[PDB]
Amino acid sequence: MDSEPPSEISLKNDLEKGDVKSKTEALKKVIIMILNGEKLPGLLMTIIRFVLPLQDHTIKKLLLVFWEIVPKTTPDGRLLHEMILVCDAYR
Amino acid sequence: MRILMVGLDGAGKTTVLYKLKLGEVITTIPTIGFNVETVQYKNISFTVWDVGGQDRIRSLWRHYYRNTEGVIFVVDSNDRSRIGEAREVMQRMLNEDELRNAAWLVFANKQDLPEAMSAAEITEKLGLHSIRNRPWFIQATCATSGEGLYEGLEWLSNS
Repeated sequence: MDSEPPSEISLKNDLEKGDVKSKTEALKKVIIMILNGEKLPGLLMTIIRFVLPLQDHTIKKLLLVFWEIVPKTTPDGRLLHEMILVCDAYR
Repeated sequence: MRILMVGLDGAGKTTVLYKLKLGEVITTIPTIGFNVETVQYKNISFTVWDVGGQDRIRSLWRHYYRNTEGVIFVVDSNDRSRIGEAREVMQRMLNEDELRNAAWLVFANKQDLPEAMSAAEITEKLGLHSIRNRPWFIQATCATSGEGLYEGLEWLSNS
């Protein structure tokens, strides 16, 4: 997904699927559309839900990636708190 | 079947989960995070998300709401100071659109303790009678003995 700004409905579906690869790919697809500068908050609860505690680095690294380029803007699955869904289980 | 089990810290959520999964009473630590496990009961495989109840984590439950078929809300029946707080958490949880049709099962837990509030008492304090929009049930439990646990899984499976 080079740059496709309407694809956020499919990404939500792909983000949790019971297959780790699909989830990684989805979250990756979100990153590439934001970096170009395209739509991203719809997904947030889905994105945040699988990855949170785990020591399994790749999804964690992917989520960690998305928190330095848009964390502030996206708020469906995060909202505003001191120990946000950016860092609460990332302790 | 997808299940979300929450409640305040120390209610007994992880004790419940691992009693169900291992038939064992484990020595818990506060859960900073979740535990997720699959349990077989009578041809149903329940995937239970036990999400820690301390404040930081409490702020995160909303990410586990979506796709939830049923909600286990664990209450420490012996703690009277925090029952109002439980009531407050649970009431706005009931207002959550992703939790809209999910089956609501309250566990009044630590029923084994001498001064534990009764399930009826808890039902009045949590305002359970006022839920008309979906299925609810309250069950007295003791997670250490295992009492009431499978009666819960039973009720849940009949959603």
